[PDB]
Amino acid sequence: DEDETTALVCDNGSGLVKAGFAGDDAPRAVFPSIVGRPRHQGVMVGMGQKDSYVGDEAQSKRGILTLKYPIEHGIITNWDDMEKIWHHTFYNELRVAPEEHPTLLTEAPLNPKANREKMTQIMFETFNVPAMYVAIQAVLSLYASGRTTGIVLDSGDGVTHNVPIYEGYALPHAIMRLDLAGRDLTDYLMKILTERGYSFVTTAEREIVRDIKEKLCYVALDFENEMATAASSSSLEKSYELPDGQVITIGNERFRCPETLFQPSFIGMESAGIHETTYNSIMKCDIDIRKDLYANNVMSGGTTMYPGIADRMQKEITALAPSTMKIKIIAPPERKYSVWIGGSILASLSTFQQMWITKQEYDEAGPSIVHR
Amino acid sequence: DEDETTALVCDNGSGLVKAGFAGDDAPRAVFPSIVGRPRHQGVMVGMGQKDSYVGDEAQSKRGILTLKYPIEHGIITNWDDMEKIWHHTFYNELRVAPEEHPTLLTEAPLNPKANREKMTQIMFETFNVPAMYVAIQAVLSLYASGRTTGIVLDSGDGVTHNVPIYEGYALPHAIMRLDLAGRDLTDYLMKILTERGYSFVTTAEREIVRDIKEKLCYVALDFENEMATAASSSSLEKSYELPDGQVITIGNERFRCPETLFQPSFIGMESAGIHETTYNSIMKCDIDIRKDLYANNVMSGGTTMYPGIADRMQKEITALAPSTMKIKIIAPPERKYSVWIGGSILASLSTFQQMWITKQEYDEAGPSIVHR
Amino acid sequence: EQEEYKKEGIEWEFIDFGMDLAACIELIEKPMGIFSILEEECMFPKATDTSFKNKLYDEHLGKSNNFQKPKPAKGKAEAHFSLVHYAGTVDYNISGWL
Repeated sequence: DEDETTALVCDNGSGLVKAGFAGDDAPRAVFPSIVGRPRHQGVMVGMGQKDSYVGDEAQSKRGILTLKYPIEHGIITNWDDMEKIWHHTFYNELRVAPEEHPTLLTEAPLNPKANREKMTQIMFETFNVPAMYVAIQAVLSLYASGRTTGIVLDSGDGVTHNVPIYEGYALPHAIMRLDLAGRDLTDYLMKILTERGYSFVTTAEREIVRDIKEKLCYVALDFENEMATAASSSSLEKSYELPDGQVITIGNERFRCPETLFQPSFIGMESAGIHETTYNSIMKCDIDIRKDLYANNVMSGGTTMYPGIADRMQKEITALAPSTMKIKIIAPPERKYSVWIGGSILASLSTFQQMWITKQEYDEAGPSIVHR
Repeated sequence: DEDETTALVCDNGSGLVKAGFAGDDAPRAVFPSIVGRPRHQGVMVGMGQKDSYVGDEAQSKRGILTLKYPIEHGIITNWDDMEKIWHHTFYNELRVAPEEHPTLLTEAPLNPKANREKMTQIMFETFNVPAMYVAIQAVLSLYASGRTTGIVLDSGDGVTHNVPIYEGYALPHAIMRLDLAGRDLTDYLMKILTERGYSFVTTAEREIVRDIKEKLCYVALDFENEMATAASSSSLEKSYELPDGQVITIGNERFRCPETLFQPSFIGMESAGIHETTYNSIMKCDIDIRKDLYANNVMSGGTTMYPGIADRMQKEITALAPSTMKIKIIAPPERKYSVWIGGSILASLSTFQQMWITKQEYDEAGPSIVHR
Repeated sequence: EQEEYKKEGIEWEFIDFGMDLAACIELIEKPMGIFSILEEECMFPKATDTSFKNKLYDEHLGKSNNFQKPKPAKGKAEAHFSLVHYAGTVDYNISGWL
């Protein structure tokens, strides 16, 4: 129990932090990855002067603060502001003292060696956690779907990745990163919806375009004869009621937004798209392992939640793969937390105890120890 | 029946094992002579951790294992890995228990005395077979073509041999070994086909060059005015359709590959070729037996299956032999299993019972007993 | 014991008798020990008894003395791993464990 209860799992994202206790089924804490700094001197009624704001209080009060994102494209870019988000996570969100809890953290696919050593330096030397561990994100997603070999298409708020994993070892030279994700996708909907003849003028109009994207957006299979369908004008249309009455209608654009993930050309991106990239990762891997990867395309991440994403991907890679092959696109329902759940499982596991980096290992080996 | 049904025949090769029951017309089991050892820790879905893989499961899964060949050039080079291929043959391929089956095995032409004693040590002491027997390969090939005196040109995957046999006794001092066979031949086609302007890039491209060699390759007689023919460009060309559509054409190289067996110079070999070697074996034998050997050139082995091999050899040795001589090149259709079939015949035979080495002979005489 | 030799005044030095067993215990209860490997694999949605087994070896075999590969014959029924407990060698079958 000492640490059975006690292991923490913190998944640091570009848009959201997911956090909680190893053992739980879902994150106890989910909140924006921002750190707000007040543009002016003054106070809220009853509070003192605050130097900084994190998560939702930074979002809610955004009009008087300069908002900053510590993690650009999955990589920690500002370490002063990240230590601020961690502090908030332990002390306010989970309300635990960190110096008696083992902490499993996550990093990104080709996270620079030096960063994995730096967050270890900050975990052990400024938070004084007993022990910690850094798992790679795609690797926890895979594992949370039971398996050990597969290829994960991972897509969240600032990055998309393909991480081919074989008997647990993520394959460095076959990993692909596509910098277009849910953030890019909300801003494109924004324009095709103002372009539908609308105005997201106040900040209460801006924010909810993102809630339109999440609730009403679709990834149609045969996106071709779906536009064609749009035109005959079926009961395909969908009206959402705004903060007030102002019933906005979205028929068609509803799927023009996730067609951006297959066609980056919709947004002036010259890069290849999700399905081709799944494939290219795969023809960059060893030959003998390619049947395995093909029958185990595990999807994880908030942006892979658009319904019919899996069917489109299913047919997208069948028709690029040699017919002798079995294609299989696994997309679980909890996928917006796969990464986290994979960490919860792993860290609560009976056999993981012997991989925890302890302060004994650290004080004796330097940050190098956990770096592997 | 006790052993009429019960005799096993196992022909151990450099590329393939051929196995089955004495009595049958062809091998019940044919499979690669590999033993794969996994490069990483992990599992297939539903299976346990496997320490080793043999035959086709080693070939199919080659990307995660280190493949090893126990028989180099017809001689057993690794005895740990050979006992593994035998185990697989009895227990999985033929699914028999070995301790109630007499086992006829084969060895190579000048197989070291010590090896014939070692595989006897392993047959009787680790597999506990009732009785066993080791036949020399060329000798079973000859016998399967009815006769007892002749010279066998034997050619498989790693070795070529000439074994002059007189009233059953293979003639030690006249035997010739040429280390260039079907394995060497697939790799040379490979280059003359990439050199035709192609790419056998993925492992599904590599493997099928061997299926091109088997299906479309020829040994032309008058290989001289066959190149000349190639140039006028007749309907000599031949296109094969790959795993996918990618129709590859092979006109000419089709026969440039088996011309390697007569001209080793095509591959940077300075050794003499098949026909000269047939002949040299023959002018190394007694004088009075040379008319016999000449009228009985029996061919066996996978690599002697190239059509028109016999006609080229026919004319190759007529024109080196004294005109007073009768040349005769026997090449039967089942020749890729001559060796095995000769063993099936012999071991199911009514008179062979009295040459079986029994555990009685062994426990009493030591490995020396079967060594002869 | 040591109290007597202290009470009496005898001069006898000796090491804790427990110590002899610490070897076996660590192998079981310590972090990269049996249980752990056992309880980790339980987190792998697609692990096998066989999987577990290998993990057990790769990590303890040859490196640990109390750890051994079984003696499959005698009155025993199959193979997986023996341990060297104070009472003796126990041949353990890992099947269903996961």
